[PDB]
Amino acid sequence: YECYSDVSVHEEMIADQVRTEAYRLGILKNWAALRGKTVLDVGAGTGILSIFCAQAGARRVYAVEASAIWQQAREVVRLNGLEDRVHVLPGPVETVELPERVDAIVSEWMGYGLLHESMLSSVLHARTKWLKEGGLLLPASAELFVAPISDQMLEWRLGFWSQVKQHYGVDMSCMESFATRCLMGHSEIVVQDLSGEDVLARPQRFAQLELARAGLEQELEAGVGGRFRCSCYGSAPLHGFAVWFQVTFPGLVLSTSPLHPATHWKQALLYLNEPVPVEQDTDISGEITLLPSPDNPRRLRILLRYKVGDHEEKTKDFAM
Amino acid sequence: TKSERDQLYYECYSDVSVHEEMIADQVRTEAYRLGILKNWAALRGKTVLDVGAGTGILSIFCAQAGARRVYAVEASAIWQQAREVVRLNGLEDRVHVLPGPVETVELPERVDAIVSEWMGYGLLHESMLSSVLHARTKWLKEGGLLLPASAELFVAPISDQMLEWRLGFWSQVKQHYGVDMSCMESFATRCLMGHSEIVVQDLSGEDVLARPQRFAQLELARAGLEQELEAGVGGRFRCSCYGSAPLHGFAVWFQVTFPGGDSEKPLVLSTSPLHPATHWKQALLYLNEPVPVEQDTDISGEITLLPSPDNPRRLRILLRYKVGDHEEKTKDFAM
Ligand SMILES: COC(=O)c1cc(O)c2cc(NC(=O)NCCCNC(=N)NC[C@H]3O[C@@H](n4cnc5c(N)ncnc54)[C@H](O)[C@@H]3O)ccc2c1
Ligand SMILES: COC(=O)c1cc(O)c2cc(NC(=O)NCCCNC(=N)NC[C@H]3O[C@@H](n4cnc5c(N)ncnc54)[C@H](O)[C@@H]3O)ccc2c1
Repeated sequence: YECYSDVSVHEEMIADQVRTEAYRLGILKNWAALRGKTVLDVGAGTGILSIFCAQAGARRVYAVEASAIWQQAREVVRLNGLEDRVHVLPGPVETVELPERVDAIVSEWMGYGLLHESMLSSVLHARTKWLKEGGLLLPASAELFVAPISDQMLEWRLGFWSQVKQHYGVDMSCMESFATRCLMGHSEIVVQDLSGEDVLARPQRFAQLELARAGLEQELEAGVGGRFRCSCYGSAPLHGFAVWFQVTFPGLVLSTSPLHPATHWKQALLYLNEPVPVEQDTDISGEITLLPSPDNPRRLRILLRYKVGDHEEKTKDFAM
Repeated sequence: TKSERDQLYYECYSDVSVHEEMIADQVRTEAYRLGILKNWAALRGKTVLDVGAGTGILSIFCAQAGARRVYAVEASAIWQQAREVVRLNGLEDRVHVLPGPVETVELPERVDAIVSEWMGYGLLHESMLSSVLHARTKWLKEGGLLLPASAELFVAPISDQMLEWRLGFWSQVKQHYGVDMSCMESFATRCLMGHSEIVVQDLSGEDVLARPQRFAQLELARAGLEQELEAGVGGRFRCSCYGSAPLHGFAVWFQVTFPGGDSEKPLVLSTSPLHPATHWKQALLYLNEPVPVEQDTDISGEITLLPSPDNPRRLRILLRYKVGDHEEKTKDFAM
């Protein structure tokens, strides 16, 4: 609340050009389906996505926002001359009273690793309560991807200590083992921007989330995930796995893949305890599950099961 | 709590990342290498205490400068890595890594010199200075050498171009996305400037609105500097603005000066925005909102660096300032 009552989080979101342009186009390209229709904007923030919906031809937009920024959104709507058809309503979408069920829901709800501190549950609540049967969901689905990685930045950080002798005339190569323990031997999910160079095998879709589904909400508690299998491109040190997501609008995709333009979500990196050598065509299989943490269900936990080539299957249990 | 804070600092400095950042700070690490090796005449055949030796690199520089013995005292678990580094370089007969706080370590004799990289953000946020002064009183010989010997504090008024971009962001949305959000400028200003937090951020020379002013100096050898720290380190300043600009506040930074070399041109490690960047950046003190100023507008005031009442190591800065003929104002900041 203090967070989304403050400008910084909203500036960061809008300044994510990939994100904001993708939502903009995802809405404006659905003009045929929004023309003369009503929309609920779940967690409307500053109101910018609600105004795109108006530009796409919506006859009415209900912009519901729980934090104090709703005051700024009301100002923005007025300043843009849309108070006749964009209505900012304060408070949680779970208690808000709309005058009618709506033809469409728009929302930007995704967190790091898709589900860390996300507002998905509020979007599903609004879907059940306020979306007419078969209504438009913008976006309508989320797809989760995994790929094994060789992280170039990690390699640079591990190899830093062997370059001190050249910078300052003091040998510190012995610190590589320690650096590896510190940077890989923890059980934290690391949020970091990867490059396409870092991807060691074809990315694998391992789960899908269909936001229209009644029951998705209770499904999340047991975990979202599934198996994967891939074959490595070439020789490299395997450092672990990257997890990322995309969301799909009814007909456009907003991707957070390392192979696509960077976004503020970056990727979620799952490091093994130490590098593992892989060669071309090394087979890697496993399972990834996104789970709520025991102490706080907003906090993301990822359980990783993996098998590299012939080696024994191993597991690592990560938390944000 | 103080126990929780001590544990967090221990875990931080037992981990690689903070040491990677410090050694990768070439401005910092080169300045200490040069300031030490420049003092070879004073260190040849002498004993050195390195307060908070980390991975040991500065203790090794002292050995390379000709010291006969270096005691490298390090409180966090990184002392084990320092031991390995010293052994790797063939120096463990001269450089002795000793675990624990310098306040309770035992050395076989008072030493000829102390070396330490103790500085925090805004100089005194979470710094090791109290530990260096403790070591000086307890282990430094009379007339011994302190490297660096002093710290100096500087201030300059700023028009922060990054801040202006953040404040103007909302007026720019319409050109990119077709939605007018100009009405959020006031909100953005209250959020970004109306707080009382010290902001640590890199500034550029272009952000500097008047000649920087030195407002305090700390001479590490002064037995009595400890009392000055609780009462507040600071001083007064006056500058004249270069040109028209929105005044956003003040930037505070430091330098440390090493003994030896040219008596009139000592070696200095600076964190000024006018000089190459360091990991310490600068400490920015924003006014509640921008103040228009003109060429030759006078700005004067007083800046005091203080301990936070509930954490002596959390930096508090008291700013008293007067812009032109405006009434004098005050703002109290904390890290
Ligand atoms: C009385 O209760 C409160 O005021 C409240 C309580 C919470 O637990 C919140 C927890 C929060 N955390 C997240 O949203 N984390 C997800 C990460 C991505 N976030 C995102 N892009 N959000 C966009 C906007 O959505 C609003 N928003 C969130 N939840 C609801 C809801 N149920 N009804 C209406 N608006 C809602 C937020 O205020 C943002 O402007 C945020 C706000 C919250 C507000
Ligand atoms: C058992 O350890 C604890 O309980 C503990 C408690 C603290 O309050 C600490 C508080 C800490 N905060 C700072 O270090 N702040 C200074 C600002 C920048 N950091 C820096 N340049 N430090 C260099 C190294 O110095 C070591 N170091 C710090 N204090 C002492 C001391 N009294 N004796 C010997 N070594 C010491 C550190 O472990 C670092 O490697 C760190 C560690 C700390 C450790």
